[PDB]
Amino acid sequence: IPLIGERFPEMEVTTDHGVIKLPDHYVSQGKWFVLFSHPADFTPVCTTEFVSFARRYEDFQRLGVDLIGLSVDSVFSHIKWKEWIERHIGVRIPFPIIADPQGTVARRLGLLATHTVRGVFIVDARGVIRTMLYYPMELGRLVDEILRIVKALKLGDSLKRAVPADWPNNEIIGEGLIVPPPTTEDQARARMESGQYRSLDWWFCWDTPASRDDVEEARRYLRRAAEKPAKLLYEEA
Amino acid sequence: IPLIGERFPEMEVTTDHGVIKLPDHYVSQGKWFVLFSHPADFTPVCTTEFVSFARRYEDFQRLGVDLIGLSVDSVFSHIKWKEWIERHIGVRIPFPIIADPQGTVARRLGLLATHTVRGVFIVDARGVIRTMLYYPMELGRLVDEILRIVKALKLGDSLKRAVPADWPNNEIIGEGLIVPPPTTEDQARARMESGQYRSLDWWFCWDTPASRDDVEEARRYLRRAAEKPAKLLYEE
Amino acid sequence: SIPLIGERFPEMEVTTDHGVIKLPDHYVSQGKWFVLFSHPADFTPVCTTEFVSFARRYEDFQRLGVDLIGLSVDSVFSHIKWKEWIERHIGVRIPFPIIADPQGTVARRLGLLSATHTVRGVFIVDARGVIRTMLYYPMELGRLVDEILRIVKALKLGDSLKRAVPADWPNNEIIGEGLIVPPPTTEDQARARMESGQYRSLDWWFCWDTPASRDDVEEARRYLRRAAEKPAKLLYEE
Amino acid sequence: IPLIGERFPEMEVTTDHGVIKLPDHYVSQGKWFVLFSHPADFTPVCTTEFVSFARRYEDFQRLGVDLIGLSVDSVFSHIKWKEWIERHIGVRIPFPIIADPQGTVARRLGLLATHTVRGVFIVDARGVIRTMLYYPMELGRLVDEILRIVKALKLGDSLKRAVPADWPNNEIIGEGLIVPPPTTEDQARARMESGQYRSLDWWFCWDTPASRDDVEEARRYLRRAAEKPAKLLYEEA
Amino acid sequence: PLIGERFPEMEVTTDHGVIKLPDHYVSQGKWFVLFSHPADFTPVCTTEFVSFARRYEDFQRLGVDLIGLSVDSVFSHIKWKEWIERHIGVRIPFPIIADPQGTVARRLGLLATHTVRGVFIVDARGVIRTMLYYPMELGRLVDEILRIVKALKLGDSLKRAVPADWPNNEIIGEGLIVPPPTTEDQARARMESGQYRSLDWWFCWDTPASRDDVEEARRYLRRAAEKPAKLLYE
Amino acid sequence: PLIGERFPEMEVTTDHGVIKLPDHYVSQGKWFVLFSHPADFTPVCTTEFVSFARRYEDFQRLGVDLIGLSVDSVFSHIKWKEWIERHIGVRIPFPIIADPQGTVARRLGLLATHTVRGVFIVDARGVIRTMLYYPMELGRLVDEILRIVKALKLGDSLKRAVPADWPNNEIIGEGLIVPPPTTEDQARARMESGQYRSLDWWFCWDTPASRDDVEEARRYLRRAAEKPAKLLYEEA
Amino acid sequence: IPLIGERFPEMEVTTDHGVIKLPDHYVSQGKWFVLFSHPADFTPVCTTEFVSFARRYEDFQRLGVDLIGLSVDSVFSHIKWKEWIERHIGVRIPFPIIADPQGTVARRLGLLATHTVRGVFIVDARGVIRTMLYYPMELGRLVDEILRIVKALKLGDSLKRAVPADWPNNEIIGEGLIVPPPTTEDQARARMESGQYRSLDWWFCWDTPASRDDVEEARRYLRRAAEKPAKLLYEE
Amino acid sequence: IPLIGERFPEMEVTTDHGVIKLPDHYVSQGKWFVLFSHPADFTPVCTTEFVSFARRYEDFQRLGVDLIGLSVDSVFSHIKWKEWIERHIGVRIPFPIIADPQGTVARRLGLLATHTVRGVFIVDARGVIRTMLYYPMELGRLVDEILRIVKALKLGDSLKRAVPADWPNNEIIGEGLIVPPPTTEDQARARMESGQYRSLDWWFCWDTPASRDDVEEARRYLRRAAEKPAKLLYE
Repeated sequence: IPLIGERFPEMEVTTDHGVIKLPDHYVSQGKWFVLFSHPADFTPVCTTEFVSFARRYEDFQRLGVDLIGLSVDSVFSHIKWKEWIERHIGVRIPFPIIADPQGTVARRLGLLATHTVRGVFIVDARGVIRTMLYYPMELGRLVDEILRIVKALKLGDSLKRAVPADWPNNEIIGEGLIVPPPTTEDQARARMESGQYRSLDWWFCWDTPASRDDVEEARRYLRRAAEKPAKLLYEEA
Repeated sequence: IPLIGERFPEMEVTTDHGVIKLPDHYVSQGKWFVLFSHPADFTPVCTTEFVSFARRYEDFQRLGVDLIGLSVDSVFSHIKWKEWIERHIGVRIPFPIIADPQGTVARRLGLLATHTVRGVFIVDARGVIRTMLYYPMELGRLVDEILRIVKALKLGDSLKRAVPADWPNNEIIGEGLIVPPPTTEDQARARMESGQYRSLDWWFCWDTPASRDDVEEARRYLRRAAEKPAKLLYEE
Repeated sequence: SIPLIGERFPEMEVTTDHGVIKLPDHYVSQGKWFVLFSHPADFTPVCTTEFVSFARRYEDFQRLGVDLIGLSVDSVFSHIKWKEWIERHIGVRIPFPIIADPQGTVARRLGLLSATHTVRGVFIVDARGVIRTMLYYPMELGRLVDEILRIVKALKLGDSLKRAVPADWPNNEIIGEGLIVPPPTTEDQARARMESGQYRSLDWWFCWDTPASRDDVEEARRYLRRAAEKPAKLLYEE
Repeated sequence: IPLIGERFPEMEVTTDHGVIKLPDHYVSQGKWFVLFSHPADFTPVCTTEFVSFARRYEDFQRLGVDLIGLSVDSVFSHIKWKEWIERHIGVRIPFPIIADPQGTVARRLGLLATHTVRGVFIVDARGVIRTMLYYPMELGRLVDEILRIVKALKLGDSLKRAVPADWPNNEIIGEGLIVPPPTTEDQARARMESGQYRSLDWWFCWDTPASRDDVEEARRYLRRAAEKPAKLLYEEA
Repeated sequence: PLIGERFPEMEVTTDHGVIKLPDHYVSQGKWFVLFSHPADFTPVCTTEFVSFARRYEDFQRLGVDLIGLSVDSVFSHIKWKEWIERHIGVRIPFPIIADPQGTVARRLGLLATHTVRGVFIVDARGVIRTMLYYPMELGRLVDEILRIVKALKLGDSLKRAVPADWPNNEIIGEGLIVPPPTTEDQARARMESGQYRSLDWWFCWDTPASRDDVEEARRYLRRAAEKPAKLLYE
Repeated sequence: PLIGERFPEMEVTTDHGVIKLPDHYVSQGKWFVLFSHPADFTPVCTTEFVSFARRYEDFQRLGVDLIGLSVDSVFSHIKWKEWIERHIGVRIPFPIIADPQGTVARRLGLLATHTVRGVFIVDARGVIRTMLYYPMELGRLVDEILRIVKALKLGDSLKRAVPADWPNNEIIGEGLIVPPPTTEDQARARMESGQYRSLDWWFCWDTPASRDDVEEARRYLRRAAEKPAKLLYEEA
Repeated sequence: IPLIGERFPEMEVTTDHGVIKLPDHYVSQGKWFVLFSHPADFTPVCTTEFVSFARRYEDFQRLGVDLIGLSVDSVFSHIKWKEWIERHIGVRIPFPIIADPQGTVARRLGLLATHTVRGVFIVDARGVIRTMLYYPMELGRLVDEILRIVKALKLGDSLKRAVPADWPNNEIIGEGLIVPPPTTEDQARARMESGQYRSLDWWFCWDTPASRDDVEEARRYLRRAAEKPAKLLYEE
Repeated sequence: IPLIGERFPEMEVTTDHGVIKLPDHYVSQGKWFVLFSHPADFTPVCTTEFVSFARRYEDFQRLGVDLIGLSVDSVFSHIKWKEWIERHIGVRIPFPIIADPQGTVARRLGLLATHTVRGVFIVDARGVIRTMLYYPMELGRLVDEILRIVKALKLGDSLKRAVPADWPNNEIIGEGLIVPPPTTEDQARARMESGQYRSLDWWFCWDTPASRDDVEEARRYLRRAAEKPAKLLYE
């Protein structure tokens, strides 16, 4: 229920790494964070998602994005779940998980049976909610799309650009990035008279200010999403 | 604000194709629908998303999914915006757009300046909200993921399975699909004794019930999302 | 719940296709009157004809110290496209701002609003920010913009001459271009006005004189003459 | 306060012609009516308006439009006021005036002080409010424009047309009348392919269905509004 | 507003100008009689206006001002007075409150407008001393209003209550009543003093009013009872 | 309660017994004058009782009953009347409402009890026709109450309004006023008829009251103006 | 409604002796008072009670107790009723009576037709209500018992003793007075070990601290109550 | 707080004789009842009152009146207190006592520390409260006056008479009883013209309708109140 563009609600949460204040803990560090929610511990979809996030941990870290889970179970159950994953899948889960018995945090976030406790909130270093994704409990997230979202948002912010559908493979403008549109007649006229940008109309101007490395990084996330793993973690268990 | 698993709010809406009742109009046809929202007409990120949906229109059709937009502007503005897209980009937008001046519909869906009018609701043929995505106005959606979502939910429904992260490329079980977990000790016991499924624990059993066609179809959506276009519409 | 004549125009910040402004302050600060005229939606035919009429009369409104501001329940982007269309297809540039009111927040504050058909009020506002006249022509009926010019002309003339203005002025059937002395409100004032012999009168409460200049009177008549005359060359043909 | 498109509020009112129910009294007769309001009796702007309306009574009658005044004073004051007008101006006022002391009717109509009791309501034969005009106490109405309004609305209703600004002298389409715009894509396309109307775009189509007589009549109201009267009634007095 | 209560503070518009009640009169040391009417150009009200106007000097003599109230505009009020002066030959000298909307009548608890008929007699402290409510179909007896104010003033200055029908009371004539004792000791001390004529300790009286005051009050009644020599309509 | 309103329905206890107002009088075709008093054994009220008693036959002749109200008990009421008969020599023939608690005074808007002084003149339909509020320090003019009831009955019977100071009005004398026209057509028809003496269409009158009824009203006023030959205190 | 041990409600009241504040008028004099209530003036049971109180006035005076009546009728009625009593029974009523028209005081005291206006309130010199008696309108009080109550309460107060049933003629302990019982175990033990009192148990200790004068005065009230009068006041 | 003339509040109560409904339990027997209240058990003034009532119990019975106590303590305590009284004073307490822990019943009767729980309610066989006495915890009741009250109320009801102050020893009319006064002028006049009654005024008429036995019984209560017991129960 908190909307995109609103500050992440101020709250003290208990995690299996300790007690922290959101969004402050991350804002303090100049870090974005992705909070992802789960109905219960020892559940199979959420376990696959934990492992996906863990395998992408360095990619998130390189981008300056921390990860934090939320599940409606106790801190003790959380730690045992993480032990199970390291033992059986052989993947250590590096990020904290919020213990939310009573569902207090889930309720504060508008996510609450606990089946609906599934929201993902992507929060910037100013503490502002930038994107929210609600995949249901029967459907695993596509974690590489979360990396593409954070990368694209960060480029947008730093370049003062909006990002087209399917970027950096947009069908109209490709890796192009959109100039936020003029909001007055004089501004629109001036933009057109400048001949500064490629343009379809005064409200649809664009350029290509992203570096080749930034474009290639975002593309790599999508390529990874489309690629079948050569070896499956079930196999070497 | 209407949550996953709740019925889509009953409402009569005016579109540039006419007046329709939601979710009834689609439910009565046995169709899913994807409703996608926009702050205003003649805006660039939204235009790019209209074009992406339009180009994938046949793929949604193939799955029995209809598409409907929502923008906080009049039906006259909606028709003009679509004419512009067809004339200047050369892509006809085939789907209806809800005319929501006053923001009544946006407000009813909890989406509401109109910057927050951005939700996507994926609604099944029983009229139930199954997934919702809220990409902000400055960030275009990844329309191929929306196809993967519908394809995976339909398969899950059909096969009585949950779908793992990143399916059909999951790093643990690949294209495997998860058996919904036991909720009693006896049920957990009997499942482990049956030897019916590959398993990591009693709560993590899986199998491979999806056809090659269905798996390759879902992976194709992702492959397309990852491919650099051979030619750009702005050039053409 | 509409604001009435004599009430101050409700305070509000609004987004126009010329930028964000505060009403009535933006105009009060400039010593200008404004005419705010409302529309159910962009790309609509009656409204387009009214925009073009206002635009044609822009110099006339300016000469009276009156600014023009439209209001339509659509976005700023839609507004700019609509104005582009009018300039391209009718060959008339629309010079005035139009408030972008998606959500209908402004229309609602003005008491003009489920469908937006009722979003049609005209508010004539003086340089103190006070609503002086309101006209509510429906969606299916275009305004007579020359009458809006007559209204503002007459109101300013009455303000400055301390006079009321008769029906059909400057062509009133009783007193012609005469203007009415605001009536006495006491017996002593009524008797003194009658004893002074200073005004043409029909009773103590109906006294009048002719203080308007020949040029002010002719300007008012000119508006009505223009309203009555068949256009020389239509814009659709030329 | 009651908006365009709404039914004129049901009310019993006392006039100097007797007690009547609105809008029923007129709806029953298949007549439109113009209700026009006044702060007080024996007031000079209102007296000029009564005389203007009376001089145009035959024009309103020909159109099937009745006239009814409203003023915040008693029925006795109303009758004495009309006597004064007939005697001193030499014009009999033929229409009823609602006696509204206490301002009960003016309040019901959102007009109410008393300076603000100045609303004009133009109401059709179905009892629906079609136009409202609010000229202040210090500014006389243009009665010929009220005639143009009723003529234009009746034509629009009968020809199923919208009426452009300044009709029948619109600067774009002259005496042309507007086809109500298409509200769907298919309707807009069908209209364009049909070649049935003159048009500048799918949403701006027009034709010339008005009779020469009807156009000439509306023009006649405007010509009269514009013309300097040949003789003043103050002189005739 | 009941007897003994201050007259509600209000600013009112009259055909003489805007004034504050009761202050306008209080500040002059004047009593006032406020009299209410449903509408202008009505016949019973017209006869009342003429009766008050003809008695104007008598109210002046007593330091009482007059003020009308009618549910009609100031313009109608002025026309109505003009008509009376022209057709009856009597000038109406007192102000009339213009009460369109009936705001003033409502304030006084008087409010169709048929009920707008209250008379309020207000003393120089601004206190409501008497109220009369004759209906629209029945003209007041204006000489009785004079008797009321004269009697109230005499009662005030002499510290006396006034018997029924004074100065022609059937028990004590022009006698005035001593306000009764409220304690046993006071009642005993009064009976022992022998100061007053009395029928019981609670009914003592004397004759403190001057001949002029008595004859003035009786004159009002004599005038009420007298058939007019000439009629104004003639 | 305002003039023109029905007298409030109530059961009251009087020193003649319990009765329902206004029904007790309505059912007899009687008007009634209810006159109120702060307390028993009070001198102004005693003078008014005697005045009313002396005029009892005049009221009875008009078909008008009398009823007092005082904030004291029925026992006190009977003792007060005994004192009046013994010491003034005048028997009080009318009932007095016993109103301890002041319940009736309160219902009538009359309430220390100094303010309990209202006179209500009520017609045979149970409607309040006139109200007079003389304060406790000022005795009423009872002959004016007779004039009021006589004039109201005449007006009712003759369908006429009554001018100020009737039957000695200074404009029209014993003339009675025709209720004025309320439409233009009616005012015109009235003036065209030439049926009435007239100053204007809204001021028409005639002389339909009998010599007897005019003489009766004039004698009430002559009596008011006349000094009694002998005073009851002198008697005594 | 105000309970024993609670302060007598603060109020200004009008009596036939003047306006006073209660309980302050008596408190400020160091006087107890007995306030006795009546439905109305000129009533027979209340008259018999006024006479009984007036006959015992000196006995109340001896104890420093003032008397004050209350009746729902005006001061004027009260003075007339008192005059009637002195004239017809030959007994002057020396005490004030509160005039309570409209029953304000009676309602404030929780007493309030007016038949229930019958409370007796015995109030001490600190303005505290010490006893309340509610004999109905149809039953006269036993005034000598009221004397016994005040005497016994004052004795109890001055001797720090409770007073047994029927004192000074109690069937267990006669003119004995009761020691307030112990409220702790140690205090109860200490009392038994001291052997200071006659006792039946630790909670029932008594002694004889009243003087012969106090005892015989209390018994005299009862003897008076039981004695047939030698002469009836009716007979002269 | 329930007023004279009002029905005794309907309630179920637990007594040391069992659970009963008031006032129905007594109404159903055609009985008046006297309910008398106490702050606590094992209290000296209340003990003295219980004993006085017990000694007078047959006098109450003969008037068709029953007795019921109320004390803020449990039934067990009630039974123990009554045992103590029989053992140490030698008087059996025959009447029920209401166990009112929590003070629900006292609170319903507007009597409620529990010092204020001292009300006496005299209730007739219609269940109507006829008299209420509020002697404080430090002052025992005069129980013979309670008998006089019931005797006089029953005579009044039966004879249609009001009872003067101090009856049957009233100083104006002695054992006379008062005719309820006229409430109209005509009735007052009729009564005086009849010459039927001894009279001081129309509102003060009386006669002597009570039997010798009833008068002597009432005077016996007052004489017993006045008389010092020849032997004390402490002795």
